[PDB]
Amino acid sequence: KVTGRLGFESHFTKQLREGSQSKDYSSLLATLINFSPAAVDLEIRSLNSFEPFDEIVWFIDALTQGL
Amino acid sequence: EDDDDDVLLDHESKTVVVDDQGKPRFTSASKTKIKFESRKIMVPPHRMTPL
Amino acid sequence: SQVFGVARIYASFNDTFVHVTDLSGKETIARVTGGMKVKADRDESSPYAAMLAAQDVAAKCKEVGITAVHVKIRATGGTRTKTPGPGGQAALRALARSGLRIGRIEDVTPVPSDST
Amino acid sequence: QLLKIFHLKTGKVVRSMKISSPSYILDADSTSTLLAVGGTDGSIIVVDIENGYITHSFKGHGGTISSLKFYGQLNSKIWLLASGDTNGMVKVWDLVKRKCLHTLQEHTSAVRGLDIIEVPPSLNLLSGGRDDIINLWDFNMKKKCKLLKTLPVNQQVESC
Amino acid sequence: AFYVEVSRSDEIQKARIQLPVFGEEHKIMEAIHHNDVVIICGETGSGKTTQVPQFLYEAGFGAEDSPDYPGMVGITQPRRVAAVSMAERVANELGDHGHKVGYQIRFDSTAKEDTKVKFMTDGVLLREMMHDFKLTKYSSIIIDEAHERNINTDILIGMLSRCVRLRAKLHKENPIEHKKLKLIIMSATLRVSDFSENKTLFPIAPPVLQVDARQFPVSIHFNRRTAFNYTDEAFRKTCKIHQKLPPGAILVFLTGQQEITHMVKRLRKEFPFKKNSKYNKDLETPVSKMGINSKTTDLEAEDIDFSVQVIDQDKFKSAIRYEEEEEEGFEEVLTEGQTANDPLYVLPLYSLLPTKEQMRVFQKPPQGSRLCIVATNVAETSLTIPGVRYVVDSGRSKERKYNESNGVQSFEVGWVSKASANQRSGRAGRTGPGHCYRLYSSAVFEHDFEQFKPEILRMPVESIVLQMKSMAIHNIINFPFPTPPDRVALSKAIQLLQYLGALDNKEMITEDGKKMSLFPLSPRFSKMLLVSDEKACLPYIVAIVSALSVGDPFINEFELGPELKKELRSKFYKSRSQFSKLDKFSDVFRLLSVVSAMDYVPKEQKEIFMKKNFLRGKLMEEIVKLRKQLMYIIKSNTSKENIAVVIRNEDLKSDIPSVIQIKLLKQMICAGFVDHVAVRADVLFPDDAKITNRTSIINIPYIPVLATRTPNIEDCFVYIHPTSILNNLGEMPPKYMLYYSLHLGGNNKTRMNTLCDIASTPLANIARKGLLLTYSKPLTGQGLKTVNLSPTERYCYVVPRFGSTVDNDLKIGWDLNPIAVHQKKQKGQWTVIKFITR
Ligand SMILES: Nc1ncnc2c1ncn2[C@@H]1O[C@H](COP(=O)(O)OP(=O)(O)O)[C@@H](O)[C@H]1O
Repeated sequence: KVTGRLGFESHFTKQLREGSQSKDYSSLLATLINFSPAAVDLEIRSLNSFEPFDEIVWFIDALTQGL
Repeated sequence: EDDDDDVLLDHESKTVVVDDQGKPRFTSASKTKIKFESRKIMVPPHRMTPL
Repeated sequence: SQVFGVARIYASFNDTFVHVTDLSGKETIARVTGGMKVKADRDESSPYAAMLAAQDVAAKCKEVGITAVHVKIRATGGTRTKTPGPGGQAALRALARSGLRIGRIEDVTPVPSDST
Repeated sequence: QLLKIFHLKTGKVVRSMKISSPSYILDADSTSTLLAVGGTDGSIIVVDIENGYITHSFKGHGGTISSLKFYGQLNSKIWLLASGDTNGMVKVWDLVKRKCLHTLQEHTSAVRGLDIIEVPPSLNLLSGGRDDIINLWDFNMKKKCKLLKTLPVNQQVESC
Repeated sequence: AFYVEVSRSDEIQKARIQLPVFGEEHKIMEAIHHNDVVIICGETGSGKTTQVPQFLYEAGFGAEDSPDYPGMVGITQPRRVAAVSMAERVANELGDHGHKVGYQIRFDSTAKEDTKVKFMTDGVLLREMMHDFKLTKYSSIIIDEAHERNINTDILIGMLSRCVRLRAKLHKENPIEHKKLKLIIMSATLRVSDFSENKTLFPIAPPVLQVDARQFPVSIHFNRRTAFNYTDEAFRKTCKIHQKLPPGAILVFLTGQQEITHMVKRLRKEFPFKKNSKYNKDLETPVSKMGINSKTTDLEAEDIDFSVQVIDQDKFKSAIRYEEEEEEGFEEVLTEGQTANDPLYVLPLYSLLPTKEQMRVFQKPPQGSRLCIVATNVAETSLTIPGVRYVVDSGRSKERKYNESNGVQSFEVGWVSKASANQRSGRAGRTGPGHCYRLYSSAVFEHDFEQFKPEILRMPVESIVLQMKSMAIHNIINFPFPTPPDRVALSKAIQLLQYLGALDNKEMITEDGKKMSLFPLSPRFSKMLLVSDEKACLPYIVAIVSALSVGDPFINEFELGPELKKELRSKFYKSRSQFSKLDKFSDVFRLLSVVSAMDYVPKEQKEIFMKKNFLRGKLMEEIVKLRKQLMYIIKSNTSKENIAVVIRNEDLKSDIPSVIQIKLLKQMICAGFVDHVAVRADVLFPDDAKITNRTSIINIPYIPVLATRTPNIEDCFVYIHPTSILNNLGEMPPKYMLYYSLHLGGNNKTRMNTLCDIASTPLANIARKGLLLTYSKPLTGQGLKTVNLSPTERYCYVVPRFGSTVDNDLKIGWDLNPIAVHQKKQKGQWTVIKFITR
């Protein structure tokens, strides 16, 4: 059944887009370390991988700035 | 916050108009049952009460 | 307006015959057997053999022009089984299915009055 | 099961219809795009072949249906159909008004081989048969009459 | 190599010497030898339509022996009647070479074998060029009468400029692997600078030439009045001409096939033959009447109805009110041997004629009978009639007229220009000193006849770029037109076609896009009439699109709105709340039901409903005129039998829709106007909206898609029009509304043209085909899980976002309710196939 207030996107990809426009990913990694591994797999399996590759190169540069 | 529910999915004539190259072209046809058969089978009167 | 043939379906042993005639009896139309469809010599009395035999007879008789068939089942008679085998019902089911109107199913198997 | 194969490089089954009776006579027009087919009961369907489906039904008749013919000149407004028969008759239909033009009961066997032409709407036709009679008619558009019989000694099949 | 020997007959040879197109042939062929793009600025009555391809065959175009030009020759008449008539003409002209001439008028016709100098049609060689972007075959291309500024001519030369550029570029280094391409353009006027000296069309400046002729004196006569029934005016005038005037044939410039056939049968009735041969010839001309060639051919200006026009006598006279017995042209004496009731060799000529009536113009009449043509613009520049002296002109030609943002869109017969009108009048003094009768006054001819416009200006750019996409050219933003339109507007057109589903995100046309491009109508209405062949809603939808295309029927505030005014406004509101209103309160069901009410009325009961329920007579009659024709058009294009369909009466008339059909037509008009949607501002800015019941109903702010949201308040905040059922009842407006267009009122409030209301899900189902909405990731936080079948399938549960709020550069957009989709994983992204019902 439906459920209201599920507005556009979850906080991982929202913070990823905000971090990519803000040139650092520190809060994104602070969330990503924090939340649960089942949820981590559930978001990281769907990273919107298609022809401009924005989300996936943002994730790779986020892990670069992480380690 | 009230969402509706809608699917939104997926006679004849008596004249002609032919073509620019001859070639006539008529309008549509009307629409187009199996049989009326019968079979009689006799019952011997010792299997009558079982029937 | 329909016209009538007569089936004369012969449910013999080791063979099955179907040949519709016009209802005098002289001018036979499309004699087939059970042998001239299957290729094994073991089941030329097959129900399947009689089935496609009756299908081919139905096609040829609709080609000629007869639409209904008074059907007459004959077993081999004599001092023998006196009663139709399976091939008779097989041909009957086939040409009752195959678009042909059926009339007056009978039994014309000969009865001996105690011959030899 | 009626099918049509486009003869060109697309040799696929373009259209496929389920006709009523097993038929044994077909004729396409002198032009293209008209195909008439009549079964072995009384039903003569005609089909526009481009966008292939039924354009006329023509229940009409009686008995199994013998040979038939079109009347086609390119860019006309006449478009008749000939419609022979087994019990001897010729029942001419048009295609622009879906009406039986003239009922003609005169023959004695299967009316094979009939043909339609005009000579100055005159439109003389000629219908042979398995009987030995070729029996041409004047065949006006409103009301028709007869002329000579001229009797060949054959069993005429497709008297062109 | 140089040339092959040609031959012609003696009388056509001396006719070519007598007509002045033989004088400039050597200078033209040397300009062709020295430059490819050659301009000719001739005229009608010269001979340049006929004999210049014969000059090209003389020059060696079509000669296999020349290694420079071994190719085909294509002559591109824009009208297929012109193509076949000039095909048989040059087949007569080349004579013993005359079997080398051919025609190709539709796409299904391919090249005939015996020709090397072949005629064709504009759309025919554009589809030829489309599937042959290289154009190996044709050594030359002849664009005649390109002065008309057709959309086909514009797209034609816009492709042909880059075509001849790339072909010459590949040829000039190597003649073996690449041949030349000689482009030869003609015209009737001399304003060919928009073809030659346009730097966007041609950075390289091409040479311009002339080769015009001579003309006998045309005596032009303008009438003291101007008649309403121009057919009866022209008929009365032409019976007086054939009764009293000296001999010389007649050309009657009139409008359409129906009027022309009526005038031809009336002229044959007035001047009949006793002879059976000529009587049967006129009978054949009256019998062979119509042809359409809907899809598998090129199209012309004989769609014969897309026109919401209307008329009256006070309307005509108020249009020509600047104009404030012995009549001109009635001067010369009737000659002996010419009876007043002479037989007349009458011939119709419209573009929808068969070939065996298109050849009968050029036959000499019986002796004692005078020749006569009743026609339209085919005999203006392409064709010319050998023997006319009197031409008589109604001054009205059927073309495209469309004005914007108000629901006026008509393919109507307007008023012809001054230049084209004088070009029509110049066919009078053509065989001798002739007489043109213009069926109006010279004050009318002064005022409402403009001097010098293109179809690319008269037609919407969305249909223009859809036409280019169906012809499969993709570099449209920088494509060389003579009048390149507004780049803002054509980018909005590409955006609109992406919104409607004609164009994908890589800009290639879809099948639904080609079925839109087949229509001679707007892309929005074409989408409507393509989609609504579902669950018996087509009479309702054709009534709605006919109403929006004809205009407002309701007499509402062009009048009142003390002792009778109150009762009249009260009974007017009662007529609103009567049979105009029974179904809902959205907006447009009244606009459906007033036309559904035109079935509940006998014909002699005609005036009482308009005069009671406040409807306009001519617009209410032309909507029920337009409905039959529009249903004919869309049934002809989408049904399985193209041409042979007919329209009966009750199926254009009516039935009554209950609930499923009103919500289905609601999503149909959503598919019509998917980018003219609007939201109540509580779901974007609930603080600025001030959502209360005592705010007036024309003050609850609405916000459109794709519009910029700057920190000013009233940027997107556009409001409801007073002429809806809101502002009349106004209880609580539903959140998502539709409009047709926007009109700014005097209080700087952009009022609307509101239509209907959707909640979430038919809006999503409509938008799915379009490229409006961008999906989210699968959202299964508290809900039920995504079920897969495969690594490329998905049964997930996603919220859609309408107005593309990803990287929000102020294009305002809103989310929808969550919906279950069925994805397919195309090329890295997850497109959607369908939805899932509950
Ligand atoms: N199909 C045809 N048959 C006979 N004569 C024609 C035909 N078409 C045009 N003509 C005549 O040829 C002459 C030359 O005109 P044409 O070359 O067709 O146009 P333009 O003057 O624009 O070049 C005209 O006077 C016209 O009457």
